[PDB]
Amino acid sequence: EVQLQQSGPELVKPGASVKISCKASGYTFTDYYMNWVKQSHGKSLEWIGNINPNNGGTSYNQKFKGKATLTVDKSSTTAYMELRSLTSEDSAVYYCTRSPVRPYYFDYWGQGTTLTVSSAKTTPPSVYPLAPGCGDTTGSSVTLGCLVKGYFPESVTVTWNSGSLSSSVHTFPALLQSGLYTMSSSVTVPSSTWPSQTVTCSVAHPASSTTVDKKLEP
Amino acid sequence: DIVMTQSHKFMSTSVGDRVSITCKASQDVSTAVAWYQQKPGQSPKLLIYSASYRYTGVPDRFTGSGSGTDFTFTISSVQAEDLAVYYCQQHYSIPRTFGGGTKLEIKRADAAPTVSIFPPSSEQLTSGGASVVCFLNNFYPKDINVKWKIDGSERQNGVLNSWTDQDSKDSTYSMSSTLTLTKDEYERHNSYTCEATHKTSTSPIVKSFNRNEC
Amino acid sequence: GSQGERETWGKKVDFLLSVIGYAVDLGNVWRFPYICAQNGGGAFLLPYTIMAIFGGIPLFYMELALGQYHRNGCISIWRKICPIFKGIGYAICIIAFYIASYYNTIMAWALYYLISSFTDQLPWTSCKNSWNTGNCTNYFSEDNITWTLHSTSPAEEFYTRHVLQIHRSKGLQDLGGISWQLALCIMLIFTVIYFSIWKGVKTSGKVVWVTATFPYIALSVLLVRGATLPGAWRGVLFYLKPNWQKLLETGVWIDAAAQIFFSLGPGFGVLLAFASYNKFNNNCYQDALVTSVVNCMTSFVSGFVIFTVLGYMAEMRNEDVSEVAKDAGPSLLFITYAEAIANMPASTFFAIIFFLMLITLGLDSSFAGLEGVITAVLDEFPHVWAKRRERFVLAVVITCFFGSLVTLTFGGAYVVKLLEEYATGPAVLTVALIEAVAVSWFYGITQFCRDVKEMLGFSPGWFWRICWVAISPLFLLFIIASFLMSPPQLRLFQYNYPYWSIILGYAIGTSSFICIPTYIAYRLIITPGTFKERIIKSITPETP
Ligand SMILES: CC(C)CCC[C@@H](C)[C@H]1CC[C@H]2[C@@H]3CC=C4C[C@@H](O)CC[C@]4(C)[C@H]3CC[C@]12C
Ligand SMILES: COCCCC/C(=N\OCCN)c1ccc(C(F)(F)F)cc1
Ligand SMILES: *[C@@H]1O[C@H](CO)[C@@H](O)[C@H](O)[C@H]1NC(C)=O
Ligand SMILES: *[C@@H]1O[C@H](CO)[C@@H](O)[C@H](O)[C@H]1NC(C)=O
Ligand SMILES: [Cl-]
Ligand code: NA
Ligand code: NA
Repeated sequence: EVQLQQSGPELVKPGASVKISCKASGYTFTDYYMNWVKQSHGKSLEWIGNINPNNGGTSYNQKFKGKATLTVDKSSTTAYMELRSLTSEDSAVYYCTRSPVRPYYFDYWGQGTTLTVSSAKTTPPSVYPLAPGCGDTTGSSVTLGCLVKGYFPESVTVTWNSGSLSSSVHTFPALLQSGLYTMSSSVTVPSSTWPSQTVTCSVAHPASSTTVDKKLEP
Repeated sequence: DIVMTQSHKFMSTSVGDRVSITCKASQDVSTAVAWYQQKPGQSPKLLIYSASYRYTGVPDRFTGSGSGTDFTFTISSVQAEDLAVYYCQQHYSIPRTFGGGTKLEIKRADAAPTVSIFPPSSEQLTSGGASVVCFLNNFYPKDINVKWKIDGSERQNGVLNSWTDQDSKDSTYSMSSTLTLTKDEYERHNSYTCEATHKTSTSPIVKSFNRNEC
Repeated sequence: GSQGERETWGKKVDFLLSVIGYAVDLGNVWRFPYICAQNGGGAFLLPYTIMAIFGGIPLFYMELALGQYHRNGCISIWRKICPIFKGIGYAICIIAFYIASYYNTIMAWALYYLISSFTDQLPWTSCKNSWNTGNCTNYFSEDNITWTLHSTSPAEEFYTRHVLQIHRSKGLQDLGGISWQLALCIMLIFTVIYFSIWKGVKTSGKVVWVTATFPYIALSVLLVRGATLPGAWRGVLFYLKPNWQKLLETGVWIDAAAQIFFSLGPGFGVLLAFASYNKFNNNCYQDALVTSVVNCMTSFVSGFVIFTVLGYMAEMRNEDVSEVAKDAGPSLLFITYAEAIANMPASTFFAIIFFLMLITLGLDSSFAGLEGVITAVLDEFPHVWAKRRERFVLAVVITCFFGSLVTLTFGGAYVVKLLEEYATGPAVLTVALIEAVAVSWFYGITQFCRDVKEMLGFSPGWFWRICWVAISPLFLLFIIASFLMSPPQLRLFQYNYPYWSIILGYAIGTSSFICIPTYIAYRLIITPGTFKERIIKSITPETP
């Protein structure tokens, strides 16, 4: 129904600018206010400002006056928010959310946009398989896993066999060190599908656009 | 402006308990309070609007009350999928502000951490590194000790503990202890061992493997 | 022989309420509460009095003294002070005509709103009418509603699409034609003002008894009504909440100065004409003092009359009275306040007294507005005029009707804004400055204090001499300079005025005072001899 598709993650150097999009569908676009909410890592929501789609009637927050610039395009029903003079504080997840005039609630939100403001080079992730040893006791379930080492920024996706099956996958949060992230994933699958069939972990890095696929081998 | 104050940053409850989150505002609000739900890894979801009214597509178990400055969001029957961070927001005066957020953690019985040790793969030995991995899956609560043993000696350098968020099905935490080492040092030691100390049992779970081609 | 001396007023109270009635109008009711709420709240009370004590009161009293002492019109008084400045007397006249082109049409609206309030069911409550669109959403309707960018309320629909009919014009470019309803209404108004002026100061002095006393009664009823309404404290809080950080901004001082100038209204020839008809030994000091202080107090209680009801309206909706009082115009009374009245018991009553209050708020000021011009013209062309007063008064009322046809159009509100902000304002401030300068720096402030010493029996204090000499001309100069340095960008009813609107406003503004420089050049060009002898016989009053 009502869908708000924002742009992907953005890695931009400090001092530059970045534009985030917001494609709306499923409702009369000229009927609702378009908003932008900034959410910092581990922080609360922060209303940036709204914009009237009929004429571009912007209304910013005093904390974001001169920080964010909201625009709108009626020809394609798409909203935009641009951020200039980027610092470490701007590295956060930004949302664009629909809202009526009264009562002013945010009924539908976008998926968010992970913004990373840093001068660090986009490092491709090193995908190393984490296979159980050959001397372990194969019980009713074996625990497999894959390792991702050295990448930037926090834009990575570790999938397992095109999402089938994934009823026991544990993904561990990435840890940042010496400017590079490092994370790991595991999956508990029964002993009646391994190593008979093909179980392959896929590691995608949208920031560096690098997709390395590694198959687990005992 | 308006300051929405949530005193309790964290609240513990169990599956099936009655849980209520409070929201304190700066000035009088009448009935202009909205309650949003943000599941870990998802976008915020609107649940309550105008103090008490529920939005379309929200189960009946989510309620709202309050009239003035202090408001309360109440859940009668907590489900496993109700695990999320809850926010309150005023919608009368410009600008619209939000609360600090109350991460609702679920309390349950203790669970034994399944410990699994893993030898460095050949692709990493090819690159010129070797990392022994110790996974601790499905336990409760979050408090758990992880001790490393390369060859019986308590290893402390190069250990990284990563705790995941609570689960939304059975409410069990999971963590990963990573021991990152070089290839030259890996090909000079054979049987690695990681042990975990939890409150379910006094004896730490000990896992070991051999480098000599397992 | 023949005429000789002029007539005089019937009673002290008549002139005391005539000047109060002219001073008190719509702006006291709604302009003062809005500008007071959004510019520091209660702290706006501080510069409003300062701009009064130093700017408003000296011009008001100095104008009332010159008028009650010399007993001449707005034109002939300059022949006896500074002949070259006789054009001033003409400028104001032209100014009045512009004001009268719209200020009455406004009253017409109230009148059309008043005659439509005799129905048991008020038109702006339901949406099942012949003028509402599909966006019309009203109350006593299913709860849970949520307002949309295109949704409108029956009150907003009623003002926008029925009485004003502003949707039938595309802006200043295309606004024709004329609505016959508001033409008949404004004709009725020009008739109720006709029989109150045609006889002279006698009828405008008998009608003032009602026009000046009714608004306080209506304001009292609306006050004790709105004070009893639940949640009315929010509007009072937003009305009186001190925001001392606003006082640091140089804008609120200019707002207070302008507000107290137009509210006091010196420099218009009204106080001159009203003061002309009075006793020579009558006191002038106490009169001016009392009248202004009432004009402010009346504004002060009117603030509560508005903000109790708007506070109730913010309580029924969801707070931040700034949200419900965003629009600063007739919509605050005809839409916001009207929609709030419609949701109260005995709505017919509070509507009749509300619109009737508006009409009586306007009437006293249009009475005086005309009184000054009529007195001026009859005194400048005597015995060529005064042959009958009814003839001239009729020619003025009719002229204003034909002059209001531009305002009676579908796009009349656009013309109202343009004339009220870009034309009349800067010109009245200008001519007030010119008058204040001529009386203070040409005729001599010392001789003025001696004339007051002759009339009232005592010379004015040093506080007033020092105010007329320096404080008042700088008081007007500040407002004029502030406006000319940054004219406000005009917007009305989701319609931004074209960029050339200021040129039209300035065009209308400049065509008003072409007479003072062309008349200075005219009289300066007519008197023979050297320029020093012409300006010496032109600055010094006539010898005999
Ligand atoms: C009363 C008299 C003396 C004022 C005349 C001044 C003239 C120059 C002013 C007054 C009104 C103005 C016009 C108002 C309307 C329009 C229509 C617009 O599409 C182009 C600008 C234009 C054409 C303006 C041009 C300048 C203008 C013609
Ligand atoms: C520019 O508009 C402001 C008018 C100020 C004088 C006035 N009314 O204000 C009353 C003071 N509180 C006024 C001026 C002219 C007329 C006229 F009758 F001439 F139209 C009516 C009222
Ligand atoms: C209020 O309005 C929405 C329409 O957007 C409707 O779907 C909803 O069911 C209504 N009621 C409540 C209690 O939210
Ligand atoms: C409601 O208003 C919008 C613009 O304000 C207009 O486009 C629409 O046609 C209107 N609806 C109806 C039913 O007329
Ligand atoms: Cl006032
Ligand atoms: Na006044
Ligand atoms: Na009046």
